[PDB]
Amino acid sequence: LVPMVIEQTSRGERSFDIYSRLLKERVIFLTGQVEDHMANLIVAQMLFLEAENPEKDIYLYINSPGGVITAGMSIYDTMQFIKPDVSTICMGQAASMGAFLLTAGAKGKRFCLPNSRVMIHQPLGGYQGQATDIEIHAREILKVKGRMNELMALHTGQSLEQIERDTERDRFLSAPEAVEYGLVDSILTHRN
Amino acid sequence: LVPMVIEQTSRGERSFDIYSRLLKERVIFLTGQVEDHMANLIVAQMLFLEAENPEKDIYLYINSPGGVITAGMSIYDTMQFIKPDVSTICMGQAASMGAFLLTAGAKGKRFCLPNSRVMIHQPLGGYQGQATDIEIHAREILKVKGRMNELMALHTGQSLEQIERDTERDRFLSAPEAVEYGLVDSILTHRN
Amino acid sequence: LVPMVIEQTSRGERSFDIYSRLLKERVIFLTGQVEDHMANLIVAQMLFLEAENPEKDIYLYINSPGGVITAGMSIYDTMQFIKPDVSTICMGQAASMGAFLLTAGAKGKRFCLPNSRVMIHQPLGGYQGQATDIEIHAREILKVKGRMNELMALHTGQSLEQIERDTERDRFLSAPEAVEYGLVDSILTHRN
Amino acid sequence: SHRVETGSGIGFGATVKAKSDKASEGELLAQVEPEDLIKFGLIPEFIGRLPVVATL
Amino acid sequence: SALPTPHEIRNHLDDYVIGQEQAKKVLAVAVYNHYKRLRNGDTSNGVELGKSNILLIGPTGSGKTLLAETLARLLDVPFTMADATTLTEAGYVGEDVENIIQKLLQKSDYDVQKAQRGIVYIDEIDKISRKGEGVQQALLKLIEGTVAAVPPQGGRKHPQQEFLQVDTSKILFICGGAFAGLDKVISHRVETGSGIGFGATVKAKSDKASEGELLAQVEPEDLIKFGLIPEFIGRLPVVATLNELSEEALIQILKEPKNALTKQYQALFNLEGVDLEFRDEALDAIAKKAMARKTGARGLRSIVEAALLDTMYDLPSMEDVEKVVIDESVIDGQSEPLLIY
Ligand SMILES: Nc1ncnc2c1ncn2[C@@H]1O[C@H](COP(=O)(O)OP(=O)(O)O)[C@@H](O)[C@H]1O
Repeated sequence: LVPMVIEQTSRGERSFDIYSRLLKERVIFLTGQVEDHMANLIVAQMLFLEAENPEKDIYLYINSPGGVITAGMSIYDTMQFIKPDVSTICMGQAASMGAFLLTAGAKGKRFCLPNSRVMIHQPLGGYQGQATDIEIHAREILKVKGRMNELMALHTGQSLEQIERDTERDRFLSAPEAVEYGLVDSILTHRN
Repeated sequence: LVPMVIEQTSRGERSFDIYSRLLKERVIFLTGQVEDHMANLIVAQMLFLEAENPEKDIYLYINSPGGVITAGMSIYDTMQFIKPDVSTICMGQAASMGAFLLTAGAKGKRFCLPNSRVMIHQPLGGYQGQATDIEIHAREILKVKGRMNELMALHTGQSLEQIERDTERDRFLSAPEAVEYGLVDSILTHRN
Repeated sequence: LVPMVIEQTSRGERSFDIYSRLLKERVIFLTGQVEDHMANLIVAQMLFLEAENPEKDIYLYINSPGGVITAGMSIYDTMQFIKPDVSTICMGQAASMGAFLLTAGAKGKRFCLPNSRVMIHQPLGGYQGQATDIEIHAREILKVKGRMNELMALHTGQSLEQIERDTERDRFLSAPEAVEYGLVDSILTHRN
Repeated sequence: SHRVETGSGIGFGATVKAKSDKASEGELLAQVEPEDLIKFGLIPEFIGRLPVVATL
Repeated sequence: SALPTPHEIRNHLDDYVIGQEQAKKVLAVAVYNHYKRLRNGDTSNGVELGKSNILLIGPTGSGKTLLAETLARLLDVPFTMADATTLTEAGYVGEDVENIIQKLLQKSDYDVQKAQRGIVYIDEIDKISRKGEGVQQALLKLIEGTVAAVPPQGGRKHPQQEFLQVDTSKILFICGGAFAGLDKVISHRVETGSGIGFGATVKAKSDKASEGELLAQVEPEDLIKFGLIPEFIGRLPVVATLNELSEEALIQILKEPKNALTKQYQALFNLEGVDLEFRDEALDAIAKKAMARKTGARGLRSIVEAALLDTMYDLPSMEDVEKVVIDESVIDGQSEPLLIY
């Protein structure tokens, strides 16, 4: 199913996977719903690349409809913790968590294709149980909402008040509009 | 089961899968429904092929019943971004995304088989929730339709109004009719 | 479980799969219901075989109960496009799609086993929705029906009227009867 | 041919399938270059001593 | 006979070689030293001056062999060459490394003094690397001094009954080769390690300078990644990189060199009494043809010869013709050089 490729060098020939071959070039793919299993794999890729060369940038291609917050924040904290700068490129779609991980890239290295859509909204949740338990979970998700908005305003450069109103409901943004909000820095249309 | 093939080279004999072997010849297969996982695989192949020779054409065989617009646009943007021209060949069926990706190839390199069927229609979708949310999603999909029609008119050459009326409902086109509409440039009947 | 076979040559011993080993001998297997994934696999094999020797004949074994019309046409167009002649051999059963690809082989190189069964009928389909949409699909399938009959008459050598009357309903033809109809040329009984 | 072969090896009409099919013979030999002789197995000094070549 | 100073060696080398300014200086002092020592056995002390080998890492048809050949011609000493791919370890059918010593002596005309002051030129050093290693182990010793038995065959079957032994610690081993891929290895160490992606740098802008500037930053570690054993690199202290011949270079090469192709044809036509001219427009087009087919500098002769073949077949059988002006259309084959008498 997954095609295989070969890398010809003076040493010889080595059979590599299409995704593994790109990993050598410091390229990570964030595809599908965000979860603990896929997020852990992405974290491992970042740490491995850091060991090879802590001075070379890492490219993260984001195309996902969103997912779990905890799994996503693990990647965010891992991108800011590692010394190398992480460049984010939006391909096709970037939802609530995907957009948060898009604007979280290094300044001047956040790109987006022209025919791309970006969506941002407040986190979702729920809990069934006793009233006192609902208050605990209800109060906790509110902190995440404010905590996430504070980070979006920091990376995007907007104000917390503007982010709160915009993230109240689903807000779709195109590539040119994302640049204005600060979610990305440039649009890639053609090579050179 | 995917058959294996042997490639004789200077170093000796190398084993490849039927799909991987054709990838070495700059041939990419777009089969089945278009989704995020499948689209990212095609993107990785395009980027990979660009590195060996940015001046050699890339062949994309399209046979699919359609798919999500977001994933398709990722492939469309990648095709236009990479320097080498992408030749699109239609075999079997080509739906909304298949036809859009079929006409997005390099001018003069869009081929189609004589008994191939091409279908084009407007985007599909939906949303369940509050009226305020429905309005947001309703306007979002409407912009996508206009953005898609604008691109379709550019490659085909037809006027925007004609593309709009013709895409109000499912429109089936054969290989000769596709040439008249501008979705393809030639028909491949026999070798040479 | 597919067994592994050994090929002895003056290059080194190589273990091959039973299906992959026969691919080297210009033999392609067409088994099960015809669909897009298997159709694209057969197409890839044909393009690979003509690269090794575009003059030698390609053998296609057909044992299938039919399948999608679009998937079959992909194989048909590929067969009539490649320079080498495609020899079709019917073992077991050959339904509507299997029979079309059977009679589509090179003239004088279509074979059938003595106890093989052949069946031909008009295409199937269906659509649920608005009346306007039904008329669009109703006319589309009718065009395919006429297109398939025209191609069937060309290879079988019969008249278009006879094909329409005979394909109105299921028609079972044994190996000796298929020779008279024109779907095949000869019958293979023993290795002479 | 390999030196003057451009395009893929496997594919539809776009691809060149002439590899085996004999179309012209003198044409390829006429465009012979010393570089080709290297691949054939002739040391560069020897092919460099013979500047002229006459295709028959 | 005072040795030629480095400047003199460079100024002259320019005449027959256009470009490669850095490599010219490297190969100027390296030879000025390799001979300044040989002519002074002692060192007014107990020191024993060593040898410094040269590693010519350049692209194909760049002037690697030419530089080694033209440098030996400036002086009067023997010149030999070889091919690493035509050697194998001991015990195997493959030609032994000692054979190279034989060829060296033959060119020396059965002499030791000359052979001791010879400049062998191994080539195609690449492609015999790891996964090869055995062939690189034998050469590793010859390059840093070894006495070798020279089979006594040749001039009077080499009368010397001691197999005419020769010390291989005074022969300048100019081991060259076109390390295809080193440019990428170096790029992953001196710039972004991403070759594939939307933010990478694909080499499609006809940047012929890229290979030259990249190779200039070569380091021993880069060669290790290429496969070359650490020991072999150590034996070759001097390294000189060559740039890639561009369109301007070829144009200059067709006119500037003392032995330029243009001058050659001009000389023979002058013997017949007819003059020959080469319009600058024609020259640049010829260069573009070479890059198109990637024939290189070696293919220039073929192009010009083909365009002058018919002309040569008619000049001796004609009269009153005293001048020819090759035009841009003559080379492509759509025109015939006008005879203005
Ligand atoms: N700078 C140059 N000046 C003149 N001739 C050159 C130059 N570079 C290459 N050549 C031509 O190329 C040929 C030698 O190629 P060479 O450099 O030996 O290739 P390689 O480096 O692969 O051995 C000679 O015939 C020579 O005329």
